[PDB]
Amino acid sequence: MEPPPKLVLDLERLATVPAEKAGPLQRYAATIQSQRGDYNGKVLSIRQDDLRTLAVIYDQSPSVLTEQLISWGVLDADARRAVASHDEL
Repeated sequence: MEPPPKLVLDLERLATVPAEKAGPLQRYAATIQSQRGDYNGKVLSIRQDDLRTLAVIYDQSPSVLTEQLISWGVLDADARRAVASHDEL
């Protein structure tokens, strides 16, 4: 039983990302944090399955959505090994 990585999104990195795509997420994160209490500030950690929620919000395919966060540097590509349940088939 190995601990699967959580998706840690850097909120400050996200603040440096243009509002076109960052805005909705900056709002999402702020709302989650404020209602939880917040002791994260810089980094928000969500679930792999919880990431699919964001795909709906921006109306993006999960695959492309995952690559977005990685591309912006808000998430690491190291997380991809958790998204993939099994390599190949």
